[PDB]
Amino acid sequence: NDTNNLSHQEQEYLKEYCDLITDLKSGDLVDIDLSGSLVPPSDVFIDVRVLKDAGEIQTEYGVFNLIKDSQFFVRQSDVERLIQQGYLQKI
Amino acid sequence: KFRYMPFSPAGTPFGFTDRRYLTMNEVGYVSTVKNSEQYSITVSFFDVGRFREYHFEDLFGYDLCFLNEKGTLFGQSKTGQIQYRPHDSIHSNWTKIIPLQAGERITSVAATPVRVIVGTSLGYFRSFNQFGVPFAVEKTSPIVALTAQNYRVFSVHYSQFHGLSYSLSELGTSSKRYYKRECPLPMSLPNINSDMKKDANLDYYNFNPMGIKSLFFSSYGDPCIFGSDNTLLLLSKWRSPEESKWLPILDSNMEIWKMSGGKETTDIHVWPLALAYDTLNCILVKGKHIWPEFPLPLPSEMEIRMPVFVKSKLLEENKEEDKEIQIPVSMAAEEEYLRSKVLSELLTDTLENDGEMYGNENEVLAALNGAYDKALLRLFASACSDQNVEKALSLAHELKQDRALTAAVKISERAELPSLVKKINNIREARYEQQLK
Amino acid sequence: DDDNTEIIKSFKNFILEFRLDSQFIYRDQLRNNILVKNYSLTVNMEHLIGYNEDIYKKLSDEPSDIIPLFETAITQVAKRISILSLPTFQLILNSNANQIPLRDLDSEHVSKIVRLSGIIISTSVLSSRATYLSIMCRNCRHTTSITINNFNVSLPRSCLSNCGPDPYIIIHESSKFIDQQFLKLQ
Amino acid sequence: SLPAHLQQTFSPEEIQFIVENEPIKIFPRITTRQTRWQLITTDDKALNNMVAMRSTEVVLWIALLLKQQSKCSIVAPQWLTTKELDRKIQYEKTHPDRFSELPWNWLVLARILFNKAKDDFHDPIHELRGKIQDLREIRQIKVLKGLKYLNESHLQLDNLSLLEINELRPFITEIMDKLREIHTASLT
Amino acid sequence: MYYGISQFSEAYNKILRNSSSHSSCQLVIFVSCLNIDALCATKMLSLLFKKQLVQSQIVPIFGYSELRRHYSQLDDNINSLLLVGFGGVIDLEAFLEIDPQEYVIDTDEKSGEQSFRRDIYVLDAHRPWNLDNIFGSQIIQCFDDGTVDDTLGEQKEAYYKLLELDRKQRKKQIHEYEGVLEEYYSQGTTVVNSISAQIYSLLSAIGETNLSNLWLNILGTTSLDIAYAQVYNRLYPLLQDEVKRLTPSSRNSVKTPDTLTLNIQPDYYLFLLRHSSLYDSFYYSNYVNAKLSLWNENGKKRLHKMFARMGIPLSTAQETWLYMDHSIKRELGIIFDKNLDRYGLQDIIRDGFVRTLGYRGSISASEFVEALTALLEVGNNSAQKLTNLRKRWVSNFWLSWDALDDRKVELLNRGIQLAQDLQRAIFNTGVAILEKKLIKHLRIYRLCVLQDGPDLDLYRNPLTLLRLGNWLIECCAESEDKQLLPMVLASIDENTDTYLVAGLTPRYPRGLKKPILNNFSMAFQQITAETDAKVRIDNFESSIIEIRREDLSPFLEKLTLSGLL
Ligand SMILES: [Zn+2]
Repeated sequence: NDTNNLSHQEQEYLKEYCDLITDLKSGDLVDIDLSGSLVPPSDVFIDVRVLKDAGEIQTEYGVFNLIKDSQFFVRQSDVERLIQQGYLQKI
Repeated sequence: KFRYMPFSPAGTPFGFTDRRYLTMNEVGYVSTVKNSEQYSITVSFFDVGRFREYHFEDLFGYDLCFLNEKGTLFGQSKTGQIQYRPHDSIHSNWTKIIPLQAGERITSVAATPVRVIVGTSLGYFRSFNQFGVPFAVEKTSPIVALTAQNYRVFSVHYSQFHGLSYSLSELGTSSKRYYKRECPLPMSLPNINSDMKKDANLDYYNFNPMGIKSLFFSSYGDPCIFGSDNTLLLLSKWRSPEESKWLPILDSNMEIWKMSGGKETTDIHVWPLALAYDTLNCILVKGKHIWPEFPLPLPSEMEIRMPVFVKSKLLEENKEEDKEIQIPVSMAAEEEYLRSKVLSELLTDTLENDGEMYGNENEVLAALNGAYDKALLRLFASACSDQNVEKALSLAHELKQDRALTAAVKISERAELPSLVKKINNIREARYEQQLK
Repeated sequence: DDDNTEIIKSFKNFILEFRLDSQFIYRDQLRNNILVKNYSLTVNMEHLIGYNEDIYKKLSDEPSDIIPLFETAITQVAKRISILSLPTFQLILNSNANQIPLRDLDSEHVSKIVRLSGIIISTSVLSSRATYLSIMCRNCRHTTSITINNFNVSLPRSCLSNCGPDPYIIIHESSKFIDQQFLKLQ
Repeated sequence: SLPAHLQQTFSPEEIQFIVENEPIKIFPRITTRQTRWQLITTDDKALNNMVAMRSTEVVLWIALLLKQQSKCSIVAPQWLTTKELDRKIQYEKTHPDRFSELPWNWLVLARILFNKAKDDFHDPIHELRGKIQDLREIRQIKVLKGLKYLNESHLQLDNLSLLEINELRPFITEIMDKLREIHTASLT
Repeated sequence: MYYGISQFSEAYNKILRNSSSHSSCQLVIFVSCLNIDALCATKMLSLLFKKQLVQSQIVPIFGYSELRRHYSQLDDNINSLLLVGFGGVIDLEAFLEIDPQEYVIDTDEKSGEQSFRRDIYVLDAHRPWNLDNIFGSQIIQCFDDGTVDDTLGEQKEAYYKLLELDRKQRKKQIHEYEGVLEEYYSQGTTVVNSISAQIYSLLSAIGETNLSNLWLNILGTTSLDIAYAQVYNRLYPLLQDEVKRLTPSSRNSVKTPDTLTLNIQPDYYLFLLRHSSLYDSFYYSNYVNAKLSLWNENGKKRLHKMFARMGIPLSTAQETWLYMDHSIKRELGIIFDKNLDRYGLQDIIRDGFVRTLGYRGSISASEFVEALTALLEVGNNSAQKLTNLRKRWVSNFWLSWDALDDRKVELLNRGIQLAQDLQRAIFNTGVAILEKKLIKHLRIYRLCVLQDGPDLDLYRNPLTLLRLGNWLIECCAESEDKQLLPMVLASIDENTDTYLVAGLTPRYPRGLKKPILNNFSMAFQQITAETDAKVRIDNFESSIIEIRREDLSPFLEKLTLSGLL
């Protein structure tokens, strides 16, 4: 915040709990990303290499063009989500 | 026997190597390396923000160097060849070769923002503007050292037939003014130790036959010098010739002796760099050779303190194995009061003539006055506890604030000296009248 | 006499100082072995050569004599990193020198370190060899001891405490032993 | 919700984060004294009032941030020198049960400064790396003796470092808890 | 536009100013794969900008085909772009669809200088340049070794006068300048300098010099020694001064696990001496094969004879060089002085740079570059297959890149293991070419074509093909005193049914004065412009071409019929 093994009560349960998470994540306390990373920030700037050809994409900081096996020198606070999604590696 | 040689501020010999430091100051340092029949020179800065470190090749074998935050000046003592390099690119460098008599050599060089100066073994002084236009020539004692800070210049001169001497001058663009001209210098000489000891440090004395380890202006333009005895001397009251006087403000040997637990770690040497207010910037060098090498070790910081202590007495007072020796509170308070007094006077003279640079130095002066009265109160209380009313009363005259005099009254009450309470209150009333007047 | 001490000192300083990047690999291995009661150390030739080629030269010239000195050096380090009793530790080696085919070994190779390969075809049962051993003197009934090590010994005949021509017998009741095994390579 | 490996303990990353909030002494190579820093979790005056080659005190994470670039140099702590480490090893050998009084962050800070600030020491670094190892080995012997006194009631420890405690935490607490359960079950 | 050595700082200042914003990726680097010097240069630059906190992207590129594609897709807020290792010979404004009017932001009323929203910077020592790039092309900004200013007065004049000119006088003038430019164009290729060397001068100017930078400098430079010996020899003295300058005091102190050193000492033109064995070092050396004819037994016996006279037992010469006995190791430097003369082999002796770090053992730059190259070559309907192959070759860029780090020596050892196998496989093809006498001796040039082999796939990569060519060229250079000729080498592929073709120069022996120039470029170009044949030209090195199976013979027929050879 795929389904076939879950029982139908569990299938609706998961949806209910997702609604709850986004309700907490919205409103007050929105400034801290409660579903974000739990590892303390070590460095501002990192070098990341391009693992999957997702093409051109948009993000809150800006726009990226993920040319397969190109390398970026960029701030971690931006690309943390793309690393979690799996388009990028830290090298 | 003595012989004339070149010098530059805090250089090093080559030693066994093909490289050396030419000079050092608060701004930076210069080094060079020999490459068969040519030399390579490198210029370093501590303000990495303000300046760029750079290098270039010398074919002529310069042996003289002088640095400021505008440029660097280079010279050759035998050939008379010289070069000046601004730090900027815009003003291109320029060179000249100076006449020399047979066997004459350049001993030192220095430069202000607009003046260039050269001195020789045969006592000739020559001067030029920042574009090499000659201004004047003069004949003096032979010069052995030079230094400058903005328009203020400080010189040292020596002769077999005229002794050791110094000069102080200010090359104002409004007018040039002399404050002292070849007046006698009380510095400690090294020759006896060089002639008798045969310590295998002879190369340093060949490299520096005067043994003047370094000299520079303070962070507030006071003239300062570091002696062959490893002591720091400062000239006070230079603005007033009937009051001008030389002051010994720090002995490095005494510090290492205490630091070692009262031991003789002669393997340790101190290399001075610059004076920042009350604190010496220096390198702590260990081993055979009493000067640093490459890559440059990091500097250290050390405070000045008045020479008051005695080794044997402090050993007796003291009596884990290297623990630094413990000192009587009387010595500590006495030294603080003397140090506070000297510091306050020098700062006061600076403010009286040149004002504040930054807008807060008066607060430091207030802190020094507080420390001064505080130290005196401890010494006063000791005299009262000894029941020496005469000495306690004499000390009470030297306190400044009535807060301290009130504390002295309480101290006298604890000492059960109503006579001293009376006489202090007489003094407080007299000083209150003087404050009312 | 002094050479036996300088060599031991050298291998002792080898174990205490060999870093590659930031880990003292032989100090760590020696400690981690003791915790599981494994008394041995697996040294690699290339690291020994990198540290100091002279030590490897001595080892390569006279292995029968020098291997025991390195083993006792290991024991002296093992005590410092674990005690504020232990047996003598076994030294084990790894190498990448050129393999010799088994058919080419000859009189030029006697008492040299050799690397080879083949197929094991037979294995003996285990048998007992002595390391620390105690002695009784038949006439005077004095007693002493000896320390064997297994590199290329017999009972002595210098009688002590006349005491006779061959008076020594073994006290098996107060002596120490180790395992030994034979193999065949084809 | 929270990961399984963070239910009862701190990871070494969090230990590094905790240590990074301490102050440290530096020499700056630039003057900031007359924009301004405007921090919200620390003092702001020190960074706004720097003068080149004048010693000053700042938090460690900013100190490492500056030392990343030319702008700064870090003074080593006084305990991190050959003389002091020699004395601490001698204390460790002399008193076979007490732990020597090293600071609570000694391991973490040593292994940060040796990586980020190898150039700013006065002693040769290849000797410090040996003496740190000697201290850790002796302390590990003393720890292994102490695990024979786990009991139903309590234990006292002194001068044991944060990272050293955190290394042992899940073992000591678990075995001690089970001894407590076995004992109280007989009372009830 | 071009800049001189005296003005590199200014471009650097302009770049820092122009690519300032943190909101976007304001700086992009385009780098040619399959070139070592380019690699090293890029490395250097990356470190510099890292220090300066400049957000940036690095993209490897194969060729012109890929270049256009990559250029096309660029965002407008990309204020600066760098072209490393290619492009100086071609009008860039013609190659791209450049209208300057689409990129001028501001025209300085005072200078007449047009400030563009996208600036293109170029680094390449290939010569001669496309003149527009220097003179006309304002967006294009290239660096030169004063070569342009020093030489090109008549040509500069010709270009401007010809441009300005747009009846007897007019005809004479136009003919004149036509002549000048025609004379300058169409001359054989040459490459004059090191990329990494230039950058090192800039680092010198800024004040960023250190051993990590100097070693990169050496690495880059070293790559030239095989092919453009002259260049290397020009550059070399500078390196000695730097190495002697930056090496610390208190030299020859005792080791420590942290001690790093860089030093000048002997090196030998022997293939990977400090790895494998002494015998293999001689046996696979590219120079020794030409000097002693190792493709046959009357050559191999000369090598056995040499070791027997030198006093080295032949069974120890084959031992791994690390484990070889210490006495031979220290006596080898004198043994060569007494024995190489009798075999005409004295050129083996020379000086080079060696580096060591802690306890892990020495390596020389000459060995390092072979490891790098090997990793480039072998690291791990028709258009799709071409695409897949070209994409695989780009991954090896990063497999090489990551081996420039002292923390990853594990990867470097793998590179060395691959280098040995590559040279083995090359030698086992060279002997077959010579023994079956497949070299065809045409009057104007030498022709060789591989129709089959043990595994012909290894020659599908350009680099490997070049290594084989370099083997054959030494053999041809020493086999007879006469007839220094151009050579053409080709290899078939069963999947494409296309021949990969390379055009190769002669060269003078090591021990012996203007340089020669590769003329195949113009030749290939002209036949391509004329021909019916199905062909490809997209490689940065124009000396390399591709053609379908049936069309090789008519193309070569038209080529030999041409006077351009
Ligand atoms: Zn007996």
